[PDB]
Amino acid sequence: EAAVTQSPRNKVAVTGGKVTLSCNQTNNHNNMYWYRQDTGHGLRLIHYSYGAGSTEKGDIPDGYKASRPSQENFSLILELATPSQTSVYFCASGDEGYTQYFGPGTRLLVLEDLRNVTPPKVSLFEPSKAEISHTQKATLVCLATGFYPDHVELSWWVNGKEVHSGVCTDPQPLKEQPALNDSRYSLSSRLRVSATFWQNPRNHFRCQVQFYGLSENDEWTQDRAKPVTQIVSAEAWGRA
Amino acid sequence: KTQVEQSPQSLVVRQGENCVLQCNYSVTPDNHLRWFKQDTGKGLVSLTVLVDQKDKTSNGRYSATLDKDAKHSTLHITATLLDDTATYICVVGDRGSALGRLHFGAGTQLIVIPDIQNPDPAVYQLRDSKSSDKSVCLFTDFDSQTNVSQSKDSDVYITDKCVLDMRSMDFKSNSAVAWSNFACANAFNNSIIPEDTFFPS
Amino acid sequence: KTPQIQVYSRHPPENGKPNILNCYVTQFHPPHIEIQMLKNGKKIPKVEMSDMSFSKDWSFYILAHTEFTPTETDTYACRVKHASMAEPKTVYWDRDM
Amino acid sequence: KNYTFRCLQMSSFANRSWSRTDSVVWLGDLQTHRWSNDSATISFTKPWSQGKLSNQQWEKLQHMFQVYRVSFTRDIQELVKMMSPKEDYPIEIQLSAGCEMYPGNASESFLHVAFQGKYVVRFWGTSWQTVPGAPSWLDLPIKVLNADQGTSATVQMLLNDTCPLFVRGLLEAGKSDLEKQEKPVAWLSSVPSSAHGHRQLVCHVSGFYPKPVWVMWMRGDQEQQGTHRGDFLPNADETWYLQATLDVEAGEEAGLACRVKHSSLGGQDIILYW
Ligand SMILES: CCCCCCCCCCCCCCCCCCCCCCCCCC(=O)N[C@@H](CO[C@H]1O[C@H](CO)[C@H](OCc2ccc(C(F)(F)F)cc2)[C@H](O)[C@H]1O)[C@H](O)[C@H](O)CCCCCCCCCCCCCC
Ligand SMILES: *[C@@H]1O[C@H](CO[C@@H]2O[C@@H](C)[C@@H](O)[C@@H](O)[C@@H]2O)[C@@H](O[C@@H]2O[C@H](CO)[C@@H](O[C@@H]3O[C@H](CO)[C@@H](O)[C@H](O)[C@@H]3O)[C@H](O)[C@H]2NC(C)=O)[C@H](O)[C@H]1NC(C)=O
Ligand SMILES: *[C@@H]1O[C@H](CO)[C@@H](O[C@@H]2O[C@H](CO)[C@@H](O)[C@H](O)[C@H]2NC(C)=O)[C@H](O)[C@H]1NC(C)=O
Ligand SMILES: *[C@@H]1O[C@H](CO)[C@@H](O)[C@H](O)[C@H]1NC(C)=O
Ligand code: NA
Repeated sequence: EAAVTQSPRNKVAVTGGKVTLSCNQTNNHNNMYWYRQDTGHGLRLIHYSYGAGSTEKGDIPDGYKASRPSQENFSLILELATPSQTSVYFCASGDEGYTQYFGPGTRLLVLEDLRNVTPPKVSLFEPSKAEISHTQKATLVCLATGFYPDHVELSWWVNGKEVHSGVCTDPQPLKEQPALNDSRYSLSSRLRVSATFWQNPRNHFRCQVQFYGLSENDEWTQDRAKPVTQIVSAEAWGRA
Repeated sequence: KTQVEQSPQSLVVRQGENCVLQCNYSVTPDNHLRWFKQDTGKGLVSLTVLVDQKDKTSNGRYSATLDKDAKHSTLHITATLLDDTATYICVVGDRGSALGRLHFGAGTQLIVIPDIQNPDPAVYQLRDSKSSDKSVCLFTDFDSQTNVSQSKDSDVYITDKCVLDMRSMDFKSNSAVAWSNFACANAFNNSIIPEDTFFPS
Repeated sequence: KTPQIQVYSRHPPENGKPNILNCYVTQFHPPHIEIQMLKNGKKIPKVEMSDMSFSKDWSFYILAHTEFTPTETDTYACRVKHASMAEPKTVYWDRDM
Repeated sequence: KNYTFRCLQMSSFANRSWSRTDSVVWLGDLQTHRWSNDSATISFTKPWSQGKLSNQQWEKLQHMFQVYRVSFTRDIQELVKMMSPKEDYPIEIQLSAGCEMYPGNASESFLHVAFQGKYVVRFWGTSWQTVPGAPSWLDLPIKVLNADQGTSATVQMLLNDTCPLFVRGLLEAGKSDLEKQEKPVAWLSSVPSSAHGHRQLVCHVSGFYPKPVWVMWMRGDQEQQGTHRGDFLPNADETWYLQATLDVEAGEEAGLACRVKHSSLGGQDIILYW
């Protein structure tokens, strides 16, 4: 019941820039907390608040400033962002009890420069007639390519509704040019359905990639299009 | 160095098998202990919480114990399914109130290998909707014993194997994609694929 | 509250004979206090303090004491420095009182 | 016969970082335990301080307190952050736990908490509650402390079961030391009072135990109603000191005596003539 929300869910930033992670809570909880998760370590407390106006130092407060403007909101402010603050940031809330109700998490990547940032090109590949005849199943393949950094959320949508059943996405994107340093990534995903469902021409299949990049505030010196946080997708109807 | 240590660091189990996760701590005092479950790029799903000196808990397939004298806790998982593939975190709260601090463990990376009943290995060619010039090769319907490897040519791209789960039909199948700028017969050469692989034409 | 000091001897006071001198400081808070037992204004070394405690009214008390041989000439006192007071208070021992 | 057991704790908090906690324990008017901030363990001040507890029983009990002292310090520090900027350092907290012993198997345990020298909180029944006179801001601290079910159960067991059991042991183990009898020594003296032609005779009494004592100035066999006795001042060797003062006229100290009755004397009362 006691839900907690975080925003942004995914963020890309440059060294020296300001980053503001927010955390809304409508449980009327006095106490709110900020953690960060790093592979090899557990969740470590950064800052916490006992009420509007209050902010307290945690275990690892250095590099962060907290802010509790109200009971609901509790913000973690990175005044001068650095690569060492690349982490997953979790927010929590609770009453006088020991239970702390955690939020969904916030991924942050702090790059050195934004010069190589690029959104993906999405292609949707239709299933083979061989597969349908052999297995009586239809596998659609999605392909995001030529994007940097690797902060993307690939998802499948059938008739404007997200499908999870019969979906497989690559756990980690592979590099296009492993030799080069700042290499662009590629990501594949698969959606398997029954033949009759694919053969139905009133079913609209769509693979969507939520790319996270620059914002409106970020300055851009290059001549190409500004690689902002955007969506790219590919679509296809059924056919018998 | 840390006050909460988990074991094993990681482990791999086949679907249907059991596994036991350890958690030793040196936190004082120890009010309660909580086991979380963190899927790949997801939040913290609580499994159970133990409070008594010699407490026992259960949550269907999940069950856990705690001995505060030994400062030890286990998490038993009966009949592991594919979805159990996650990081399992151990947490110890030193108070029974908001005054307490939570001491987190590094976690235990569990990987459940799926049980493929009826394999039917094949390498199909798929075509792009926009422009039909481009294509990908889909090696699919192979059992967990088969291992896909990276391509010989760097221009050719091959992904690691991945499993999906059609829940309505109760069906699981491994799959891997390959593409380049190249035929499907030549796609998965550098890979020990089954001999009875169906190459259509 | 301002601390109440009281000086008294354990045994009957007689010139020459060794004896113990007590200094009982009471009715003070906060408990941070500096107690000194003096001989002719000079600081007596090695003075045994009792463990600090408090009464029903939550007011702190402590017993300082030391050995002494009371002469006709020599004067003994108990100096107390406390946050409540501005200048340290000094209560002199009177064999008669 | 009715002995009161007291566990007095004194905690000073100067700022966020610096703090010290000191404790003493009294059975009647005899110190049984000491526990300095410096010391990691509780010190016995008497040979019978462990009572009728086994060595293992004492270790379990001592460890319980050792954990409490660390947890108490951090809790208070966090409670100050919670209320801030309502209340701020410096802060002085005092606890007065214990249990009065009545004849038979009858007792009354208590746990009184004072904040800046003012009795504000107590443990009653199965929870912390405020008392009349306590500020309203304490309600949140109380709410938090009552959320801790484990602390409640532990304190309940401590007051209800452990305190009376433990003290019943002490009274047996330190019977002779509690029921000891020491003889008072007396001596006379005089000083000039505020008045012009008035003297003030003083009758010193020192080195007696227990506390109950009778001291009066007398003219032959006539009680002097002017006699005003002071407070009971302690000695280092765990005996009591008392002086009785009587205001008189100068050249009118003829046939004035100080009679002193005490249990240890046993009939043979002390009389000192001027
Ligand atoms: C007291 C009588 C003793 C007589 C017998 C012995 C006498 C021998 C002489 C002893 C010499 C020492 C004299 C010292 C005297 C002063 C101290 C007297 C008062 C003692 C209070 C005892 C409190 C002990 C508990 C404690 O450490 N709490 C600690 C630690 O608690 C944690 O660890 C415990 C381990 O025992 C429990 O886990 C075990 C556990 C878990 C779950 C369960 C259960 F039931 F769910 F299954 C059970 C158990 C607990 O669950 C857990 O949270 C807790 O932090 C307390 O809040 C400390 C502070 C308590 C005092 C508060 C006073 C009020 C102050 C108000 C001022 C506000 C002002 C604000 C500006
Ligand atoms: C320990 O003993 C207390 C009572 O003893 C008193 O409080 C101690 C802390 C000491 O100061 C003693 O000297 C003093 O005599 C027990 O407290 C009582 O517990 C009962 C049962 O839990 C309570 O009954 C409840 O009452 C409420 C309404 O008030 C109902 O809603 C509940 O359904 C239930 O009937 C009772 O209130 C409480 N008594 C008082 C005076 O508060 C305590 O249970 C006991 N604990 C143990 C572990 O022995
Ligand atoms: C009172 O005791 C506490 C606990 O023993 C002292 O706190 C420790 O102080 C030492 C060195 O002084 C540090 O190394 C520890 O990190 C502290 N531990 C804890 C748990 O606080 C405290 O310094 C003592 N205070 C005084 C004034 O003596
Ligand atoms: C805290 O208080 C102590 C004792 O009064 C003092 O010596 C110390 O300097 C103070 N420390 C800080 C950081 O204020
Ligand atoms: Na971390």
